[PDB]
Order: sequence, then structure tokens, then C-alpha cells
Amino acid sequence: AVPKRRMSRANTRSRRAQWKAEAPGLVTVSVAGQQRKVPRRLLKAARLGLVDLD
Amino acid sequence: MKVHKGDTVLVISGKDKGAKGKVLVAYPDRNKVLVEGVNRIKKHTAVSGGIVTQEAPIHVSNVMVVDSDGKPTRVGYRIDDETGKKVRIAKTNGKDI
Amino acid sequence: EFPSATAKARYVRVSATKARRVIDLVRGKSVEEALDILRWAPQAASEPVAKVIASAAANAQNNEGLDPSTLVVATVYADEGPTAKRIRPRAQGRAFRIRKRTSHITVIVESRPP
Amino acid sequence: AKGKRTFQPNNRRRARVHGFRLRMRTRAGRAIVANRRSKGRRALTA
RNA sequence: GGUGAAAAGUACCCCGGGAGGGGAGUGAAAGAGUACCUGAAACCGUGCGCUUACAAUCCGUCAGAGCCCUCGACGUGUCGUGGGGUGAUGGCGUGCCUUUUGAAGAAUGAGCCUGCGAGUCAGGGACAUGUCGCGAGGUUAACCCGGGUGGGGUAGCCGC
RNA sequence: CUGUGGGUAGGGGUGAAAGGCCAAUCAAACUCCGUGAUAGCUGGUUCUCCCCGAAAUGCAUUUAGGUGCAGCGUCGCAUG
RNA sequence: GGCAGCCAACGUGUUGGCUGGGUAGGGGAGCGUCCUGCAUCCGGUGAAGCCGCCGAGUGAUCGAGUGGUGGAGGGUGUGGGAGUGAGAAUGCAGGCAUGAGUAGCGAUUAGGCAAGUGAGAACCUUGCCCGCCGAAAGACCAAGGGUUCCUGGGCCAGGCCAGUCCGCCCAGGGUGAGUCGGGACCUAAGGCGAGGCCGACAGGCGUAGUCGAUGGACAACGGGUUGAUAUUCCCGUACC
Ligand SMILES: [Mg+2]
Ligand SMILES: [Mg+2]
Ligand SMILES: [Mg+2]
Ligand SMILES: [Mg+2]
Ligand SMILES: [Mg+2]
Ligand SMILES: [Mg+2]
Ligand SMILES: [Mg+2]
Ligand SMILES: [Mg+2]
Ligand SMILES: [Mg+2]
Ligand SMILES: [Mg+2]
Ligand SMILES: [Mg+2]
Ligand SMILES: [Mg+2]
Ligand SMILES: [Mg+2]
Ligand SMILES: [Mg+2]
Ligand SMILES: [Mg+2]
Ligand SMILES: [Mg+2]
Ligand SMILES: [Mg+2]
Ligand SMILES: [Mg+2]
Ligand SMILES: [Mg+2]
Ligand SMILES: [Mg+2]
Ligand SMILES: [Mg+2]
Ligand SMILES: [Mg+2]
Ligand SMILES: [Mg+2]
Ligand SMILES: [Mg+2]
Ligand SMILES: [Mg+2]
Ligand SMILES: [Mg+2]
Ligand SMILES: [Mg+2]
Ligand SMILES: [Mg+2]
Ligand SMILES: [Mg+2]
Ligand SMILES: [Mg+2]
Ligand SMILES: [Mg+2]
Ligand SMILES: [Mg+2]
Ligand SMILES: [Mg+2]
Ligand SMILES: [Mg+2]
Ligand SMILES: [Mg+2]
Ligand SMILES: [Mg+2]
Ligand SMILES: [Mg+2]
Ligand SMILES: [Mg+2]
Ligand SMILES: [Mg+2]
Ligand SMILES: [Mg+2]
Ligand SMILES: [Mg+2]
Ligand SMILES: [Mg+2]
Ligand SMILES: [Mg+2]
Ligand SMILES: [Mg+2]
Ligand SMILES: [Mg+2]
Ligand SMILES: [Mg+2]
Ligand SMILES: [Mg+2]
Ligand SMILES: [Mg+2]
Ligand SMILES: [Mg+2]
Ligand SMILES: [Mg+2]
Ligand SMILES: [Mg+2]
Ligand SMILES: [Mg+2]
Ligand SMILES: [Mg+2]
Ligand SMILES: [Mg+2]
Ligand SMILES: [Mg+2]
Ligand SMILES: [Mg+2]
Ligand SMILES: [Mg+2]
Ligand SMILES: [Mg+2]
Ligand SMILES: [Mg+2]
Ligand SMILES: [Mg+2]
Ligand SMILES: [Mg+2]
Ligand SMILES: [Mg+2]
Ligand SMILES: [Mg+2]
Ligand SMILES: [Mg+2]
Ligand SMILES: [Mg+2]
Ligand SMILES: [Mg+2]
Ligand SMILES: [Mg+2]
Ligand SMILES: [Mg+2]
Ligand SMILES: [Mg+2]
Ligand SMILES: [Mg+2]
Ligand SMILES: [Mg+2]
Repeated sequence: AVPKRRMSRANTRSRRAQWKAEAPGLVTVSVAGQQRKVPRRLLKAARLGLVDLD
Repeated sequence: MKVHKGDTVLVISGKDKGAKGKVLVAYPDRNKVLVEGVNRIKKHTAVSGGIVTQEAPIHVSNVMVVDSDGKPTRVGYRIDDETGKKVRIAKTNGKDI
Repeated sequence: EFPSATAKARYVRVSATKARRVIDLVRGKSVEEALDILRWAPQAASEPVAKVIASAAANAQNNEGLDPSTLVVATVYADEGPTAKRIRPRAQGRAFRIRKRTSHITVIVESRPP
Repeated sequence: AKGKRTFQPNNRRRARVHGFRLRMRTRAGRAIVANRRSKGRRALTA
């Protein structure tokens, strides 16, 4: 099927609104004596040095 | 081009108007001359590291040659039939420059 | 008003609407918080925008000479840039158009009080 | 599953069917060559 | 096709792998940076003001509460011959064009913007009507002489 | 069956014949030219206001969705 | 209370009376655009264009009123001339939306890990596995292509993702023959064709000839070597 009418700005912006990203939730870790922020998923791997904190 | 290398010229128009100088190089096909002391520019040199200052050409119209008593002039031509020559004379005083 | 520093990144090979989708994460935040959020956010458009933010911070480091930790990303947005047009050949001799889009990311950060 | 397209390159045959010598030997060919020369083609003939 | 008058085309420093920028300089100007005169609209953002999640809306128009801005006056917040913005709410309200007896029509055409796209010209043509010159007359054609648009040219043509 | 080289050309070729094929096209290929072909047919034709304002009938028509003349509009003049 | 059309009266600009829906269509009077004769005026102390504000006209429209931007030409009067006005032609060109961050990302083999490189690695390099082809998905050519080959460098465009890689970009280099495959040898189908005959002309055929391989004749083999050529270079032994 094919769109019958060109779609209006309100209706275009209504579901262009749903295409968003969510910010990851960060927690603090201490590496080499200085504090960094990492996801809680990668907390252990940062605590034993397997994620590269730039 | 009626104005050559090496002859003193008074810049007659433009910002540096009122300045004597000497033509260091003539560009006959561009109607331009390069006369020292006037129309200076400030150019950036990528390096001896710094910013340079030299001259840039002025249109040959903007400058008039100087007489034998330091008065600007238009230049005409006389014929020296003794050698077939075509000599530059100063229209103001009637002698060469 | 607050003292401010600016940074612009033009002709970045990222769609404007795909840059905005990670710009909307970090608007109006401290510079360090924004850089962390971008560093752990799993969208590629973070790479340009992050750099731009960092660049602005450095300007306040080196041209306004103001405190690193007071910086907040006050304004950030992504303008459209030039588009290149290409052709993808399709079935039965059709030829469809492809847009290679770009962006200009602009950031102004301010040194607000704590 | 036949998939043979119409153009099959052959340098010699292209010469012997469209070349300079064949355009010249006839009369309409000399007309074509003169016409192409007048138009300004950088390549009068194959 | 269009930087600037002139390359004086951004030395040096800083972020970045570069691209790109920020200071500093050049310049009358960099809202002129070799993506370059002016830089419209469509289209795309960001910031602020008002509004909007019990509501059936050709999307306007008329009446209209509340809020916001602005101009006067008295004064110190409330009117005024006021002006803007937005609009809860109430009445009325069936796009444009073509073509049709009759289309909001579920007949055609049109996604949008910007630029472009259709009664013109020739001719002592014909007819009619204005206007001007001369007037029982009116006028020349080819042509000839004029660096001109001026002057000669009676062959013809129309009226009689 | 197949490669290489060659021959047949448009009212012509070729066809163990389907109007098949002849460069993704064939009840007469394609290109340029005549040429801005011609279409009683469809479409489109761009600023404003002021005054007036129809017809969809008759007659003829190789005519019937076209046109001519009449009727009916407007403007100018005459009459009143 | 304002306007306008027709008409009348005094009279010479007023007043009065009637009238003013409208398509096809007829008539009248005007707005805006551009080019120009003549006349005037404005403009780097900032023209046009554009964006506004505040206003104006009965309409097209106006603003020698004003600000912002801008950087060199404009206004007005009175005549002259128009490539003089668009919203529709399944109109033409360019730029950009809607669908939509959606479909797709091109077979029927399938990848993994360790290490390296690098700013960045699922995709590049190396190793070890696993799997697929194997009358091929291996080896060598013709036709066709044309530098795509090798070395060094690159990473903006291209690669349906990324790319440090690449048949992509850049520079330099690389193709060696008495014997291979052709010509200098030969002819077939056919092509052209001295003279020639035919045909109003343009031309049609064609003899002698001369081209024309897909065929006939004719002397080289094994090994080594370069990053890139190899019966070609070299080595050994041959043949014409
Ligand atoms: Mg001068
Ligand atoms: Mg990231
Ligand atoms: Mg195809
Ligand atoms: Mg398409
Ligand atoms: Mg088949
Ligand atoms: Mg300066
Ligand atoms: Mg300027
Ligand atoms: Mg541009
Ligand atoms: Mg510009
Ligand atoms: Mg409610
Ligand atoms: Mg209802
Ligand atoms: Mg309402
Ligand atoms: Mg209603
Ligand atoms: Mg119809
Ligand atoms: Mg109809
Ligand atoms: Mg009907
Ligand atoms: Mg419709
Ligand atoms: Mg409908
Ligand atoms: Mg129809
Ligand atoms: Mg349609
Ligand atoms: Mg056009
Ligand atoms: Mg005429
Ligand atoms: Mg055979
Ligand atoms: Mg052949
Ligand atoms: Mg047949
Ligand atoms: Mg073809
Ligand atoms: Mg075919
Ligand atoms: Mg035919
Ligand atoms: Mg025919
Ligand atoms: Mg004709
Ligand atoms: Mg026609
Ligand atoms: Mg009427
Ligand atoms: Mg009639
Ligand atoms: Mg009449
Ligand atoms: Mg009246
Ligand atoms: Mg009326
Ligand atoms: Mg009425
Ligand atoms: Mg004007
Ligand atoms: Mg004039
Ligand atoms: Mg003046
Ligand atoms: Mg100035
Ligand atoms: Mg003009
Ligand atoms: Mg100004
Ligand atoms: Mg202005
Ligand atoms: Mg006129
Ligand atoms: Mg026009
Ligand atoms: Mg238009
Ligand atoms: Mg259109
Ligand atoms: Mg288009
Ligand atoms: Mg879209
Ligand atoms: Mg969908
Ligand atoms: Mg889906
Ligand atoms: Mg999918
Ligand atoms: Mg694939
Ligand atoms: Mg690895
Ligand atoms: Mg197997
Ligand atoms: Mg086997
Ligand atoms: Mg193989
Ligand atoms: Mg290679
Ligand atoms: Mg690349
Ligand atoms: Mg890619
Ligand atoms: Mg490499
Ligand atoms: Mg390579
Ligand atoms: Mg030999
Ligand atoms: Mg023969
Ligand atoms: Mg002969
Ligand atoms: Mg023959
Ligand atoms: Mg031979
Ligand atoms: Mg052979
Ligand atoms: Mg090799
Ligand atoms: Mg060998």
C-alpha cells in the first residue's frame, strides 16, 4: 500500500518523538586511586581492570 | 610603459599618496609597478618564524615620475635624429627624465 | 549572563537527526557529566558530539582561563549540512536516490557558579 | 537461463563495419564523415 | 561565472588522529576565510512567551474569559478613543481549479518552494472606430542626394 | 550443439510459418530531415476595479459533442 | 454615515432623484514590472535587493516615513516601447519535504580464539583450529578490458556497515624471443576490383588481380632466477 495523503507536521513529529535514546545509568569506581564513572553492568570488570578507562 | 625600473616616482593617488620612491620592478602587462617604501603589506610566513612586511604593486596610473628639480610630471617623447633615438622628456620643464 | 566559550564542528559525516538523538541526552549538564554520558552511550554519533563538547571546554581552559569544573553545556544543537546525492540501481532498471547527509554541531558552555 | 545481451565487443568487426575505410569507400559514408567533421566531433568514425 | 582594492589567503598558541573550530593576527569589513558579493523561499533546529492529555476540528471567521508584552494618564495599581501575542469557550462554516443540468465531491489536475511557461509580428493587406495634416483634392513607390531621423522623385493609387 | 570469419536491409530480408525475428522495439526497424505534420478532440492561458449582461432555441448541414445564418448581450450612431 | 453609475436643476461644482448580485461576453478607467527621449532630484554622510516596525489607499497596491542587513546605483514628471503580472498545462529546471530513521544491506560455505598493528579493529596482519569447493569455487589461455600488475604511501569520495584494508586515490617501477602467437609464406567463404560490360546521371555487377584464417607449410627443450617477465633473461644441451 501507498500513503494516500502527505502526513502533517503534528503527526510527523508525534512519532518522530518516540525515536529517542536513554542515557545509561552510571556509578562510581576507583581505579589507580582516581574516580571514574562506569555502568553498573561493567562495575566488576572495571574493579579487576578489564575495561579501558581512557 | 612611461615608467621604468630605477627612476624615482611620486605616488600620486592611494593611501601612500605624497611619497617619493624608486621602482624596483615593472609589470608592463599588468600596468603595475613595485616601488619601495610605499604600499607595504603584512604577510604571514609559515615556518625564521614570524610575520613579514614587504611591498605590493600599485597601478602605474597612481604614480608620476619626478623631474630633475623634484617636481612630478607627465612624460613625452622627443626624437634624437642624430642617432634615430626616441628620448623621454619631461613635459613640465622640457628636459630629460 | 555568564562567561561562555564556543566550539563548532562542521561537515561532520553524521545525519543531523542522528546527532540530535544523542545531543538530547547531554543538553544542560556539566561538561564532565556530559562526557561520561557520551562515553558510555551506545550510539556512534557520540564520537563527534563528545569531541565538540571537549573542544569547547578547552577553549574556556585556554582562552577565557576559567575553572574547569564550573562548565555546563548551556546550548548544543545540530544543524543540517550539505547533502551528496548518489544512485542505487534497483530492479528492472529503476534507479533510486541516496542522500549522504552531514551536520554542524554547535556548543556554547558557560562557567556558572556552583 | 539465456542471458546473452546484444552488444558483444570485437575490435576488428567494429572496424570492418563502422571504420574509416568503409565510410570512405561509399558516398553516403563520405557524407557522414564530412558531416561529423563539420559538427566538430573529436571522433569522426570507429 | 562573482573573495577582496590588493592574497594582505589567517604566522604563532590551544582542543582534536585528521576534518572542524577557539584565541591571535590581515583587512574598511572575515554578518568577505580560496565551502568565499547580495544571500529570499521551501525545508531543518535551538531559546523564550501563551496554550494544549473527557476530546469528533475544510482547520477559518465572529463573540470571548484568563495570561504575557507595550504605549498614555492619574499615581504607586487601575483605567484608556489604546496597540500587540496566545487563546479556554460559544455561534456559523462542505478546499482550489477545470468541466458540467448539477462536484465538498468518492469526476480531472496539483507534494512544496524559487526561477521559467501561452493572442505576438510582417504587410501603402481588408473592415470599422478614434486622432492629426492637407482638402476637390489627397499621397508618392522604386529610386536619387543627405555619416541622421532631412530633401527631391507624378510612375501609379484612391476621390471626382 | 558450438567457436571463428562472412552474406541477406525495411514494403525489404529471413522464416520446419508463430505475423515469428531483423540490437531489451516490429501488421512495416531505427536516425535525421519535411517539421513547430495534422487533430470538428483533451488540456492550459498570468494584475485590478467600474457599468451592462446572455444562451442552451429555429433553420440548413457527409450534419447530430462541429459550423453558418437567425433569435438573445454589449458598445457607437440615428429616431423618440 | 461613506462610495460610485445614469440623469436633471441652478449653474459651472455642487445639490437632488433613480440605480449599483452576477458566469460566457461587451465597454470604460487604472495598479505593479522592465527598457528608453526630454526634464528634474537623491546616493559611500550609504543606491538597489532583502528583513522588519509603524502606518496609508475603493482595488490592484503604497510608503522622497522609518530602522536592520547590505555595498553602487536609483527616484519622480511627461511622452515612447514591451520577452510586462501564473496556482494549476499527468508543465520545465533546481533545491527540499511525506512515507521514515521505515524496507533493504544481493544466495543456497561458517566462522572462532590468541596475539599484533593502530587514535579507532567483527571485517586488516600472524598463528592455531573449524568449515566449503575439489570435472572446481583448482591450473593455463583466446576474445574483451587497459595498467586494474609490483613497491612505497593514503584513508576525503567509492566499498550497500567500519576500515589501519582494498580491483579505490597518489608516485615510481615493471612486459626482453631466429624457434611461442601473428606479419614478412599460402590460400577458403567473402571483400574490393586496372581495363570491362550494363545503367538518364547517381550507380550495378565483374575479369585479370589483390587482400581475407576459423585452415595448409615452417626450426627448443628441461632447470634456475626477480618484488613485479620468461619455451623471451641465465645455465645445460639442441635445431632452422
Ligand atoms: Mg590614478
Ligand atoms: Mg562512544
Ligand atoms: Mg540491469
Ligand atoms: Mg526513485
Ligand atoms: Mg530464455
Ligand atoms: Mg583589524
Ligand atoms: Mg560589509
Ligand atoms: Mg554556499
Ligand atoms: Mg555569501
Ligand atoms: Mg481538559
Ligand atoms: Mg456532532
Ligand atoms: Mg470556533
Ligand atoms: Mg460547525
Ligand atoms: Mg469529461
Ligand atoms: Mg464535469
Ligand atoms: Mg453527467
Ligand atoms: Mg478530488
Ligand atoms: Mg475525498
Ligand atoms: Mg474526464
Ligand atoms: Mg494526483
Ligand atoms: Mg521552464
Ligand atoms: Mg499589421
Ligand atoms: Mg559449423
Ligand atoms: Mg558479419
Ligand atoms: Mg514477414
Ligand atoms: Mg538501438
Ligand atoms: Mg527485439
Ligand atoms: Mg517500412
Ligand atoms: Mg507504413
Ligand atoms: Mg510543412
Ligand atoms: Mg497544434
Ligand atoms: Mg445588473
Ligand atoms: Mg452565431
Ligand atoms: Mg449587434
Ligand atoms: Mg449622486
Ligand atoms: Mg454589478
Ligand atoms: Mg441591488
Ligand atoms: Mg518601483
Ligand atoms: Mg522616463
Ligand atoms: Mg549626484
Ligand atoms: Mg566607507
Ligand atoms: Mg534597475
Ligand atoms: Mg546601516
Ligand atoms: Mg535599505
Ligand atoms: Mg507607457
Ligand atoms: Mg511572460
Ligand atoms: Mg511558481
Ligand atoms: Mg506545477
Ligand atoms: Mg522536481
Ligand atoms: Mg524524511
Ligand atoms: Mg511503516
Ligand atoms: Mg517493521
Ligand atoms: Mg529489516
Ligand atoms: Mg553480500
Ligand atoms: Mg584482537
Ligand atoms: Mg566437501
Ligand atoms: Mg574428484
Ligand atoms: Mg580456475
Ligand atoms: Mg594489487
Ligand atoms: Mg574513507
Ligand atoms: Mg564506508
Ligand atoms: Mg597499504
Ligand atoms: Mg593497491
Ligand atoms: Mg635465428
Ligand atoms: Mg576472390
Ligand atoms: Mg573503374
Ligand atoms: Mg564488385
Ligand atoms: Mg595474406
Ligand atoms: Mg590460425
Ligand atoms: Mg607474474
Ligand atoms: Mg623456462
